[PDB]
Amino acid sequence: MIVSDIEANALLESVTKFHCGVIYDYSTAEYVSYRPSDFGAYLDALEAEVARGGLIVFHNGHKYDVPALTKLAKLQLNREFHLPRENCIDTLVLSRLIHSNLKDTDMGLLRSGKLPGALEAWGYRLGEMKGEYKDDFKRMLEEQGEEYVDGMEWWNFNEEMMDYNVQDVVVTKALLEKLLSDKHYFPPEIDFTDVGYTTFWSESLEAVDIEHRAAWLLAKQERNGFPFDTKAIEELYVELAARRSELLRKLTETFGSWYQPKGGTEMFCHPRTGKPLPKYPRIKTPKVGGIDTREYVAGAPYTPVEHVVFNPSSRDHIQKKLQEAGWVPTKYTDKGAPVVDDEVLEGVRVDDPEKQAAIDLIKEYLMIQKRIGQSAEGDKAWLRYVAEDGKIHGSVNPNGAVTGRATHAFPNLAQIPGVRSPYGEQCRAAFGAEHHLDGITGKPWVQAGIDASGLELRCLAHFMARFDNGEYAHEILNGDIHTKNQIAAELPTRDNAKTFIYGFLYGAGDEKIGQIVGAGKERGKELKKKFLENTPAIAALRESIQQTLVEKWKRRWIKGLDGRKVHVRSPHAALNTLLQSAGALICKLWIIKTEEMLVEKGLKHGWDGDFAYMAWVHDEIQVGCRTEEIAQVVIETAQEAMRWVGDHWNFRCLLDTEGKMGPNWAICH
Amino acid sequence: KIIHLTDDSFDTDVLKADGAILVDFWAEWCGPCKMIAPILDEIADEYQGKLTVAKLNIDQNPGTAPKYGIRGIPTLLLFKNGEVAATKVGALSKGQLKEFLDANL
DNA sequence: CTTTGGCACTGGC
DNA sequence: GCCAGTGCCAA
Ligand SMILES: Nc1ncnc2c1ncn2[C@H]1CC[C@@H](COP(=O)(O)OP(=O)(O)OP(=O)(O)O)O1
Ligand SMILES: [Mg+2]
Ligand SMILES: [Mg+2]
Ligand SMILES: [Mg+2]
Repeated sequence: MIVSDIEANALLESVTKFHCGVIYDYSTAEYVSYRPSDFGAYLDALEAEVARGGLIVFHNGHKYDVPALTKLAKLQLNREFHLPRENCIDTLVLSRLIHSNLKDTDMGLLRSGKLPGALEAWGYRLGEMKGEYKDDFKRMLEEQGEEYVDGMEWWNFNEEMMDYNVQDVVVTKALLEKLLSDKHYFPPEIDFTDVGYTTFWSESLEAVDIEHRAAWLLAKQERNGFPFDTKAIEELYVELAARRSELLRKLTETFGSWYQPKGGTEMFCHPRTGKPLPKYPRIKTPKVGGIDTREYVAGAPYTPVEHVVFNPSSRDHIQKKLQEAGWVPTKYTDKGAPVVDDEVLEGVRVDDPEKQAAIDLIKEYLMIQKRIGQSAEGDKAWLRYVAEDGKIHGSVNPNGAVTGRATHAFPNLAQIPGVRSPYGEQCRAAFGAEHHLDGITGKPWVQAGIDASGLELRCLAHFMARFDNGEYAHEILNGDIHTKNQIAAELPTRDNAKTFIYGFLYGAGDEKIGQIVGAGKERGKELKKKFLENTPAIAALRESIQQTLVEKWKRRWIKGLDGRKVHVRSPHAALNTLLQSAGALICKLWIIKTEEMLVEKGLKHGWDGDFAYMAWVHDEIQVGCRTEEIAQVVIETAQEAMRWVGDHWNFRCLLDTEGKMGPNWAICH
Repeated sequence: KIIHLTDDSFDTDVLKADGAILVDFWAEWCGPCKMIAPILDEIADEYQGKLTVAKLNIDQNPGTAPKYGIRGIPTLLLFKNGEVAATKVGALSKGQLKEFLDANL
């Protein structure tokens, strides 16, 4: 077993040079440095360890080092370098599994001071290394009179870089041992720094293997990227911008501008009394000035003001104008501010007909801005993230949520507007395999979308089996469960039924339920007891969960399907923890088993192959396929993998998937 | 004795009144504005004949002040033949106002 | 007491 | 530019 790390000239997307690398070998117990001209040697050392059936530990190597080495080996030495997945360990992946209850800076991509809770020390050091290095570099430059440019610290190799490389491995080794000392994931009788790869995976908790496989696969997905229709979005943007302008014109016509105090530095005191009137706007008493075409007069106080135009994106302005028209707020926040969300706006009533109608314009404006922000103007907008290859390469933290679910960002591809929401068709349609032309034939690729059916309700069935002998597990298979619930609850759409049942299942109050279905708290009661009485085992499961965890905590974690510890945050959110985690672990093993089966059939993963993962949205995968025949196999294979996962964990409820073939996300979901 | 302007009556009442008109742009929530107010009531009848005192609440009439670049209140604009002949910002004592007016009349 | 997440936009220092 | 307060987008 060896621990390693490299330093290169840029992020994976544009990296072109290997600066240096360091390797600590457990069998010799020594650190060996490899400078620019030692690149070939560095690679040989890694392949040698592979030849022994050994292991290579990297911190975030799955997403950076490994694929970067493959790329740099081709470019610099014209060598084929491909470390096998089974020989690699990733301390970042491991810490995200062990300390799943903590946040991290995603290797410095996130501002640490913004994250809640504490951060693991070793990992904190590692994620901050580049920023620390950058500081030492700038400092040393200013000390020698040179000016600092962008991020020149990465352009050329140097001994400061080499020292940081060495420090990475020392810290990474320490992190590793710390992680390997957790008896729950790694049995005490085995020295995991002294065994072959096959032993490492087979003797450790199943979760260790699953996370590393999920990370390897997801890193590949990121590299594949999601084909994006840039032109369609730029046109959607023009359309939205014009509608925004017209709405602004109409609104600034109905709700005129006004002045407010701004710039007051002095306190206003009553002339006669002299007592401070902190309520009155702050003023200014000009020092110089007299009766001299100057406008001010020394000692003659005035209130500095500013002119402000109505801004529809300002809940404050809105609240101000609506009350000025007779609106009396019914709900406020824990700051005094009156609630101004779509639900409240929808309920506002005023006399002036024009102002009343203006409320709809305001709701439309806020929505339009919501789309412009996500698609084009926001810092994380799609148009700002499209790459040269015409694809958006969203980032994915495979185990970023406490429940074992993954998190998505830059931009967050798991929050694209639904096809049934305003402008959702266009948004959704811009993400599609059809927008990728085959590297050989130039023909558009096809998309295969697969989604687990009634996932978390089936997880409920599973855990309720010991209480109801599988009745629910059986009845849930009688037609579509959500459509069946929609009818019983008399809801307008299947989506409404889904958000209803889950809200209910996870403790939504009577009022909250009412809101969800668009009614009152009394209607919320009806529904709550209606579905609760129709399946009393739900209460039994809840009681059992409670008795196990609470006594003050009797134990603050649930044992996941693969054996890991799943941190519980609240007794009231415990059932959600149990079911969301089960569902998350099922889907994770699922996407892994799916690709593994496609490859066993001979299919190749990549744009220069047969299929390519473009996105994973919790219990949904969207896969690009070179042909329709391949799309058909992906769909069929995804269903087999799911039944396999269900059998693998002796699940008490049958598991299913629904697949769709089409050119884009609008049609495949 | 004082002329209370509106956005719609401003043009004909001020810009065409051809004579001396002192306009006071104010707001109820302004301390200084509340200060020079009493002063204006007296200046009114005292200069009754050689000047006209007009007031415009900027909250009720939001369209006029911006055209004059108001930056603070109370703002005192002395118009002459539809044009600004002199301006002063802040709560001036009666003495200073009388000076400003006599000096500009 | 729905839960797990990302992210935009106003407004204060 | 940092941060609290709100509120919407998804699963
Ligand atoms: N509103 C919600 N609140 C809490 N958890 C939710 C909510 N919506 C979805 N989830 C969880 C439970 C189901 C899981 C996947 O979402 P999805 O929309 O695919 O539901 P599902 O799998 O039950 O439905 P379907 O059979 O239509 O695909 O995410
Ligand atoms: Mg590194
Ligand atoms: Mg589903
Ligand atoms: Mg889904």
